[PDB]
Amino acid sequence: FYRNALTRMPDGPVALEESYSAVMGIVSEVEQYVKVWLQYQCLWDMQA
Amino acid sequence: SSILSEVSTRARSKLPSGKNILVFGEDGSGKTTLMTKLQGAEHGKKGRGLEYLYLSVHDEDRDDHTRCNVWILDGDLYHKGLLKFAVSAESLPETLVIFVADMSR
Amino acid sequence: TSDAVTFITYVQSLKRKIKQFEKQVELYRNGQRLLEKQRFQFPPSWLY
Repeated sequence: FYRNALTRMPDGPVALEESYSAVMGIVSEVEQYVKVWLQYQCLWDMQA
Repeated sequence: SSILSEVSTRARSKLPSGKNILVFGEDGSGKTTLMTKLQGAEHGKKGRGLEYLYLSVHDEDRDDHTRCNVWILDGDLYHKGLLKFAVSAESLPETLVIFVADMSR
Repeated sequence: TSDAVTFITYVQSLKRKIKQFEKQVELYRNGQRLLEKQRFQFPPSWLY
């Protein structure tokens, strides 16, 4: 079964890469949104 | 102000996270088979382009589980640009490179 | 020779406590690792 269309790309790997790019964007923002929010856990680590 | 912030600032310690592993193997050199065997799955998915898996690592001493990043790269030089996608300057000092070499050929 | 035998009987007394301190070390390895997985803020004064 045909697995070569990526090299048969009319526009070169760019259309693939930009796709991956969206990925690395989304998740990155996601972890950012997580990070500061996750920071709140520090409250437990510091006893009264 | 702050105070709450500054006492929060004194976080005690940390566990390693965010490591990364790269690879090459010729197309269908069982590289996907090996990588999927490392975390125990019998097989993943054989596809085209850069693939992505796990390494769940557990330490009983720290009682910690962590996910180590795995970027298995397919063959062919046509995807070389994805390596520009698959490494950053900050990612470089945390990257372990495995290779694949099957003795079939 | 009195000094030497004093040192010798002192270390012989130490010989007994050797094993007790060894098991103390083991149980504190236990307790410390537990406290780590109990995630307590080990003080700045905490001796590692």
